[PDB]
Amino acid sequence: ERDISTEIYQAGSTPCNGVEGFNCYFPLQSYGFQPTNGVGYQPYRVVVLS
Amino acid sequence: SVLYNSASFSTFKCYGVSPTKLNDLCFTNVYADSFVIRGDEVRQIAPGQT
Repeated sequence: ERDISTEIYQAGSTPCNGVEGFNCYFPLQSYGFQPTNGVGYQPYRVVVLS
Repeated sequence: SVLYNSASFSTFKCYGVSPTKLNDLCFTNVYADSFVIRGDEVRQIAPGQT
């Protein structure tokens, strides 16, 4: 199932979306891995054959 | 859990343990470290600062 919803994670104190206040971070974050990182931080082109 | 959605604190965060799981979770001992600092020193008190 594909999910491309760009809403706000509504689970904190102040209700998100209806108003902007606290505990309303952005769900879709940006990664940022770099060659100077460790082995566990390197990306891998995972290909799943179903 | 009654003080999370109260919206009466400037900074009410929880590290490690989720703030929505302490409603029915048991704890062995709970400590209280009350101290007064500056405004920019709030970010220093966090697991992973210097």
